[PDB]
Amino acid sequence: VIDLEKIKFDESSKLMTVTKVSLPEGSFKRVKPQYDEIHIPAPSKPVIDYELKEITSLPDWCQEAFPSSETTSLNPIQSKVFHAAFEGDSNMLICAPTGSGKTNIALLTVLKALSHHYNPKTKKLNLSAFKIVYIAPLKALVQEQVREFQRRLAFLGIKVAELTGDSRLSRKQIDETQVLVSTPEKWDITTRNSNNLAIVELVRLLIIDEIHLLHDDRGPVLESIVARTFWASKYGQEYPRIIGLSATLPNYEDVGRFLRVPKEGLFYFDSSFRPCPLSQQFCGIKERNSLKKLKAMNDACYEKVLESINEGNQIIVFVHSRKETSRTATWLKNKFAEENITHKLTKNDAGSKQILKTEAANVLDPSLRKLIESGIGTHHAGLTRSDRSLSEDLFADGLLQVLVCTATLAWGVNLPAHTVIIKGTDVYSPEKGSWEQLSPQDVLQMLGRAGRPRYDTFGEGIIITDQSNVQYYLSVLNQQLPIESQFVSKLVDNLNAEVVAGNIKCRNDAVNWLAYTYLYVRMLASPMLYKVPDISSDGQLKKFRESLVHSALCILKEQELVLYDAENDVIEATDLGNIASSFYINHASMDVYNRELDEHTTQIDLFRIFSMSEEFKYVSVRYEEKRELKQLLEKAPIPIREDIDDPLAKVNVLLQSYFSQLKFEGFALNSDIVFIHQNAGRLLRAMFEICLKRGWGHPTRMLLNLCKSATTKMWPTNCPLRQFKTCPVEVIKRLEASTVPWGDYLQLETPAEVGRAIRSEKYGKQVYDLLKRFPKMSVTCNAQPITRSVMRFNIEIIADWIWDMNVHGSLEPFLLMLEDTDGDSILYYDVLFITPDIVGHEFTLSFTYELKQHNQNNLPPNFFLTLISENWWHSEFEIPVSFNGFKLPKKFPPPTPLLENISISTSELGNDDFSEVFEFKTFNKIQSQVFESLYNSNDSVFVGSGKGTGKTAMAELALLNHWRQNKGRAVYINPSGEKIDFLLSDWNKRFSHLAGGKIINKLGNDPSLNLKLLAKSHVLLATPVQFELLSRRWRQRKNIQSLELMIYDDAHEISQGVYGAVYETLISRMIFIATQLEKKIRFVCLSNCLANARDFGEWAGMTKSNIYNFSPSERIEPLEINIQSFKDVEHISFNFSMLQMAFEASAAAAGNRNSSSVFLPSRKDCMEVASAFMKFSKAIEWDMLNVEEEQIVPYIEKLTDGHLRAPLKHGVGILYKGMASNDERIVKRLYEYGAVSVLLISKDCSAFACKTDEVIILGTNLYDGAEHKYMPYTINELLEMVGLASGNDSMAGKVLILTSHNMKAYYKKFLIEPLPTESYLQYIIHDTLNNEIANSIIQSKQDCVDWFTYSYFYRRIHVNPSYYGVRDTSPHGISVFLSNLVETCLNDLVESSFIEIDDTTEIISTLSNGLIASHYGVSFFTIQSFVSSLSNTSTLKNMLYVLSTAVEFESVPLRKGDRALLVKLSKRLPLRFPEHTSSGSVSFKVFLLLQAYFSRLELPVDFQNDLKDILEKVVPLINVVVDILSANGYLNATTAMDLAQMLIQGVWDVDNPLRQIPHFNNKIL
Amino acid sequence: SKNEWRKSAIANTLLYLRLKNIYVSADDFVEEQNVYVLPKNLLKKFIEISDVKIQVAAFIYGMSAKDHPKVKEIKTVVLVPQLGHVGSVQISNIPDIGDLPDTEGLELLGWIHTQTEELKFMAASEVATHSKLFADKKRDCIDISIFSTPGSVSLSAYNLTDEGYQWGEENKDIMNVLSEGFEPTFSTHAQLLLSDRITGNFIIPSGNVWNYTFMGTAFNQEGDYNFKYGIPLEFYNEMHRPVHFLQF
Repeated sequence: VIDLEKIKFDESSKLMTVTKVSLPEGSFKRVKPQYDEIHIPAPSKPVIDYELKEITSLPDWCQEAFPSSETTSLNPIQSKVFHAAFEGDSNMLICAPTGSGKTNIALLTVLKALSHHYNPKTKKLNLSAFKIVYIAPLKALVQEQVREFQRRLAFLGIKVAELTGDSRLSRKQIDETQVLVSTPEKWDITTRNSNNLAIVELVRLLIIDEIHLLHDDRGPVLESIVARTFWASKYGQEYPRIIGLSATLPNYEDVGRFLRVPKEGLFYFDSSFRPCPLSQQFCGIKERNSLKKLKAMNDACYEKVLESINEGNQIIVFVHSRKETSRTATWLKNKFAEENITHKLTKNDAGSKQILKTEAANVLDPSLRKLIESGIGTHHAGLTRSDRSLSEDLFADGLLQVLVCTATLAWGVNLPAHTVIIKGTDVYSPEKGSWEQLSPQDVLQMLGRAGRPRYDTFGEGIIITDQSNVQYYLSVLNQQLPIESQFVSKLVDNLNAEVVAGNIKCRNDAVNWLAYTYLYVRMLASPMLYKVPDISSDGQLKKFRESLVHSALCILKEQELVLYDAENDVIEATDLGNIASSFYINHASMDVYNRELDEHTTQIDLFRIFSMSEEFKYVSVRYEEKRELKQLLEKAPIPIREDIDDPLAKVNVLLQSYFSQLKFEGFALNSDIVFIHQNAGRLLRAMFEICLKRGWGHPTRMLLNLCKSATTKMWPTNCPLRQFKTCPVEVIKRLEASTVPWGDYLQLETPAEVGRAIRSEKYGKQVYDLLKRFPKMSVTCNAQPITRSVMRFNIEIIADWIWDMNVHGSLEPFLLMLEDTDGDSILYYDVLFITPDIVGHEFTLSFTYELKQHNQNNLPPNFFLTLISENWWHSEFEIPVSFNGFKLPKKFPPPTPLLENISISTSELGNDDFSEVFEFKTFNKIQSQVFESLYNSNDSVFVGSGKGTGKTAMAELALLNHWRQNKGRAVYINPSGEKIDFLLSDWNKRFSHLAGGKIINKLGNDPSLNLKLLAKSHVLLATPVQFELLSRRWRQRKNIQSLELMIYDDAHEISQGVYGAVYETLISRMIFIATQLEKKIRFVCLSNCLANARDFGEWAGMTKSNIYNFSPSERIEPLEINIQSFKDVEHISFNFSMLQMAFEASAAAAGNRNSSSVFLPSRKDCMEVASAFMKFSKAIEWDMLNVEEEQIVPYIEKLTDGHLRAPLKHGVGILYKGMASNDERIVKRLYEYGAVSVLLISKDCSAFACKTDEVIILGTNLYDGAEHKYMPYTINELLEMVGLASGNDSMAGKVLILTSHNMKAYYKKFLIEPLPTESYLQYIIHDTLNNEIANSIIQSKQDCVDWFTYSYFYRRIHVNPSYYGVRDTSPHGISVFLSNLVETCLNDLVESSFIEIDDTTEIISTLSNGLIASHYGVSFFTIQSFVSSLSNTSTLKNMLYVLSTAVEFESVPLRKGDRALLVKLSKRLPLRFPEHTSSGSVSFKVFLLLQAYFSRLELPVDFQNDLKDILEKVVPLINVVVDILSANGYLNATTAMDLAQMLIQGVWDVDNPLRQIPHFNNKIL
Repeated sequence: SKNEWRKSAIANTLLYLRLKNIYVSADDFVEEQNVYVLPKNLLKKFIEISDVKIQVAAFIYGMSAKDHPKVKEIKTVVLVPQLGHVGSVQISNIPDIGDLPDTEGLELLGWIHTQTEELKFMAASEVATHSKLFADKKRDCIDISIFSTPGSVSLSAYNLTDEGYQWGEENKDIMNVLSEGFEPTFSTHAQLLLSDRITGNFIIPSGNVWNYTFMGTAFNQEGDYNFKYGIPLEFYNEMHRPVHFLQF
């Protein structure tokens, strides 16, 4: 156990490790009545033995990096460093005196970094894969350097930026800039938070300005950063250019070993090399009295003010406080009026006092009106910007002889002066609740403004301080102050951060982590000052590091930040640790919040909890303040139980005062309240996050509004119109005192009522625009019980306001929160991000909640769904969910396990010819079980078997039985096109010639061909829609009812949206046919694992004996599925940690001869991850091709796609949609040959089932422009991916799924317990109903319901009426639901003239539009859209546009940012997409790509696949267009035809008739 | 003292502790007689928003159970605009909740309120304000009297009979000089059973606010208000107290 107090330095402000100071000769002490003047002369000029680089001696590409200077040459400091600083790329530390022109020194290195990205011959510069960073102490200097680096490097085209570290949302858009300038803390937070790890690798130059802060309280941060750099390099292997700029102080030696600086870069300059030699004079006041010291400073000041000014030059003066600059100005002005007022009056009354009296005479408003006329200046941090500008411009132009200013001038504006004087020095620090001497950095920075290089031969610095200080400021200003580490002070915090990052899991990790700290080196160099007991034994300081690490770590343990097994050595960060590190909070405060914060906490306690923070540790309640405070405390709006003589009360009061933006006269109070409102934000945010992670309603609810009040300086009782920067002043106060609900003003839909409400015409027209621009929404939602224990919530939201960019910014976040009846416990929460282009465009969202076990048994009344803006007042809107009563599905019945089988063989088959089909004499375990009811029985039969178990082979038996008994035509249904395509090529090689059968597939694009293909074949393969397109006229087509066997493979997708609904409709029809025509049909349904198969069985008329249904954990081989949750990824594809994890698992798998297959969201990701594989592999031990480097070369000559050259060259196979056949052959076969164990697959190519030994799933999110966000993978896709696992014989198949926290539960839940198959049929009612009406099958309303009885929907709506929106759980209610449904549908049909209802029973008959719809198979709404859009005046273009709007195109991809590509194409194509419709829609993409198709324009790999997908669905659509046109007698039909030709031959109908001919290039033409 | 609200507002913070000890004051259970069930979740929130000093009341809505129609399950509550006093309260008319969903079958069962005292009968003010409005609309409505005394709370339900309705009706004005005619025998002990299985919710005013002790200058006791589902506010919630914030 160690005492952290004993280790930290007890000497307080004076880190003087050596009382012995040394002065240069020529210095001397002159004693005076009120003080001792100890002065040092200016240093002699140095004799460098190197010639300076001339501005023109530099390379060409950088000549404008250095202005047409007054000297046009680098100075000695800048010249000596030039070699390593420009020509070399070594890390370095440059320690140089006051004002060494850091800008240029930086620019050299910047220019060097720019080198190895500048293209060889190309006179242009890669501004990609290249970033640089600049760390500076204060935000002011940061801004100054951003300015000095913006225009300075503009000629290169490089963009610079101040790192908006005050926004975590503004770190996504920051990527367009290359040069980042920022503070240590912003950078620390930025680098620490994992989400930004994506762009850290890009940085290759780091300049740390004022490194000598290592001795200051900030040091630990810089130390943490440098430690971070040299710690988790891992795969990187390259450390950025580490460059440190410092002041001249001892221990520069150690900073070298800290920053990894060799002597070739280690430089050290003394006061001699200052561009302007600075003389020193120390005024040591001797007073014992309080006030008499005021005159001691003032007299000593005046002595030096008059001394300097009397020597014909200007001076600058620094004060210890704010207003003090004007109080000092007054004293000096009066002191001269008493006497001289001549030296400060003017240098020429005829040509100086003119401007002084004319333009330099004041227009500005403050008291400066009088001051400025005496030749004095006041640069107060608080004056108006214009005043400050016009003020400093006076000192610059030589008018004002003395400038008094705040410290801020030393950091911001570069305004030099000959002599600088420091008054006060003893400054107040709210952090310590007391006073301390001015920090060294501030002194140095202030002296940074001493002298004028070009104008003056020497400058001068003068200090006014107490004789108690004397040597300290000397030790600062003469190379004596040591640079010691303060890391210990915050060691516990920086350690926590690293543990959170997963960079520390045991003590030795931290032990090794500490080795990259300045503390470590300084302890090594000097153990006697850091109080190390034994370096004798430990010399490397291993044991000590272990002790310290444990000592901090167990504090983190006991404070519940991290979880730590002291004995066995294992560390695991917790929520609190994550919040602590990621929100940059001190551990103590976090502990306080953790321990003090109850779930029952109300508003009043929260302020006290806030006050108790570590940040307010030393808040002293001074009695001087007691009166003024008590005046507030008496009349506070929120009760304070603490007494007036107690810090907590002071903090609470001051915060609540800040929320009312009150004014205080005392400096002491003001500095404090400033500090408070400064830290209050992050503190409160931390508190909120804590309350949210614990799932406590009211605490978070209140705290959010409190944070909002914290940032907006306003109470919830104030009107949000106040929040606008452009608002009516007089109006609001009339509303605040109105007692009228604010929400009632929003629905004033006119400037008149607005004008009325605010009592003003003038301001009505103004505020009217603001009301219409106020963030507001309208939401609605419902509940959907998937299963007993799971409730699905579906929401639909519209954002209703005008996005005035000026106030709203780029983004408006919103807190979504689902909570209980009481509003106490939080059930679910998420953050919605409202962007400009989603406003008005209402949309939907859905999520899963596992129902509370309490509520599961006893139905609660209602939940509450609340939505509130993260930063806008009274935007909050909440509504209830479900409530109206629901019946939860009954808990799932058990599956059907398999009894022992080592049975069934090829010999149980009658014909020996059949035995040569399956080859493998044995039948698979689960496969053998159902044999009897398939090969022998002619009954309707269902088999639900896990995907990967062998249903494919099961399907064949039904056919073999169907064939050996000479039954008739056989229909194989399957939505999986690839599988059909394979099965056609497969079956006629094994089956055709063995019993006289013709097998042939089907392209739905030509139903007429297909009909003949049906008639002309014994057995056929089709997708559901393809065959449904034929079956939908079974009445006429005789060869439909001739059928006897139908196989329904992968039937589980009857819930897979619309195509699935059609799939359902098909088998429903075939049942209806078997019934109506009496002749029975055999249904052989093959599916993967299901829930309650009973419904599915009864539905298909199955013999309940043979409706087999097995569970997922029935696999013929062993599967080991791993799933890992990662934080802050649920709104993006994937992150670095997942990538690393994946490749680790992959390579580890490959190491054991088990090749690995990785699934990714898209091709782009595959490419990126391929590159990632190359860098990953080429930097470690395992890195091989998995084959010889020699034998593989020939296949590199098969580049039918260049992209695959260099990646596959290094041992990574790639697969994507649109891939050339040769490529896919080559790569897949190479993969199978074992030429590569690392396969990368695009999600799209799940169809290309390259089964393997181990499968990996990298990310589960894929962006879609339809819903305008990221969409997650579903059970079917993921399962189809998972199915590809079979370890070599005895080896278990291994699966790795990488996803987010919000999804892991769901996946692990539904992958083991299959998700219930519900009916999507409810969405396609118009289509199927209209179609059934078209064939005069359904003629009366009753017949509709009669028809519905044959569907899965009808049998499934009874067992879960909640899911389908059934108003009444009772069967009666369900019949009512059906009746109302059908009625609404029929009215909807007749509304648009699809059907006609002949009144009386009544009778219904089809009409034109609906008949068309049913004829060609187009959606009701597409028809409706076409009818109300096509006109007798419509032209070809308009017909194309009208075509592009079809519903059938919603299934077309809309990749993230593809719009940018579409804009590029729109400039190559003549027809213009109408501007009065969103270009974020797919119709835009279709409209353009069809033109690109007509123009035979060269397209990307993505768009061509999109194009194919588009073209697939055009033929039976244009026919609908022309048929609509030709029905009204509109001759324009002849146009739509001319369009139809262009679509088939892929050319404009305007070109040479020979262009439509294959391969007729321009030469032939 | 002029700042009365402060002490009380600090005080009623710990009302959730008074729910660590609750007494179900129920007498002999009769099968023939109807019986009322009270959700725990409603008691929780209704109490922890109330006040130690000022009285507060709300309306209660419920309906008959399926298995036995005589069991009246309280399903929801309504906080109407009101202005409370110590021991007495000025509440408004019966809620107009025809607008809201699931309001088909929500039978007004009576009302529920805090008790500054600790009696075993309906009080003259209670009988008065109960007789007001409820008398000529539905005499079958009940009054749930909750002892809110420090440390622990107690629930007692009463059913006002004709004597209190007649006496209350004749008492056309809550005269401070009368206080005669009423007797402990006016009220029938109605069986009230507390249940944590059943769950209930709140119907709050459209403008959120329900307490007009700081907004009394604009308070309309006899008026129609539109309501909504939601979660209630504390008695001394910042929204109930606009005055104090603007006093700087």
